[PDB]
Amino acid sequence: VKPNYALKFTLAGHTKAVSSVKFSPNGEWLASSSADKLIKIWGAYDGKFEKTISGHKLGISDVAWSSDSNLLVSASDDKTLKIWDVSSGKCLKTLKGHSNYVFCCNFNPQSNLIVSGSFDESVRIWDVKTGKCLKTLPAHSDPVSAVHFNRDGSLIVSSSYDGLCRIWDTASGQCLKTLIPPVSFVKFSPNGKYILAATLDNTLKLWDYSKGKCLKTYTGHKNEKYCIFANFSVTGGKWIVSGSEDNLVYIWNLQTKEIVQKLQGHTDVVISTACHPTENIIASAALENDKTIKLWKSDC
Amino acid sequence: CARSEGFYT
Repeated sequence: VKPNYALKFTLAGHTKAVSSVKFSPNGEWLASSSADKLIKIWGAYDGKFEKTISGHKLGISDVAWSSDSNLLVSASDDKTLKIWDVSSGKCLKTLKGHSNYVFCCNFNPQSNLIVSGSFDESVRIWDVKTGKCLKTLPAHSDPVSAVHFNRDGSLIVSSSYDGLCRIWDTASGQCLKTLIPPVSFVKFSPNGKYILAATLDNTLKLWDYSKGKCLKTYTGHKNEKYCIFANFSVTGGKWIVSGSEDNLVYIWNLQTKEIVQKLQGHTDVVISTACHPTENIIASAALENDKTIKLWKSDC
Repeated sequence: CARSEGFYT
């Protein structure tokens, strides 16, 4: 069994590199963030442009959705995070506290908290309703590349250029685990039992974090420079999805670690990929020489 | 934009 992702739509509009693409939890929309200091909303099934959301002073590195698909959070080079209302396209709150570029962001499953990672080497926890910083973790000794809440929002996994992956207890802020090349990306598996981490040695690793053991190694793609998003594709077959510095989207069989598909269409590094929550749909976004988002669909 | 730039040799 191999997927059969076919190109369906190209979403053009951004004037600079696209940095992140995310599908809304309700499966209706796609949000994109860009180096052009803009956020664009698009139809998840048709690629139809919906809205442009502006406010950030410098380029946006990440964007994330609240659980109810009504809010977005963005991480910008202006050292801030902005909570937006997706309906109005208006900035509700501006999260101030980080001393350098905010690189990554995420809401918790409840969507009452926001986790953020920055070049200031820290991980911050914010309250959505008040826009206040609740906890400032001295998480790492190099820029924080990724931050993610687990299934119940009880754990935060962070990664950094220091070469470490840290698992943190949300309410206490304590470090529960440090997993021992720069770590460019990290996230929990949908069940929260595993973590998928990318390193800048062209490698993806599936870890059982509590046991502190790497279970699977995924390679064949190019990744030595960029913090490329990787995903678990679960709607059909079980795949690992990731962009690559060779302008392809890579798809691996989760069990065999074999490459099953390489999606060709982008003219620059594929910085971000997202998997639709209910359909076999992949969104891919590329850098400066491309600036487009592509939507691909499959049987499995 | 930090993500689209990359970094350190």
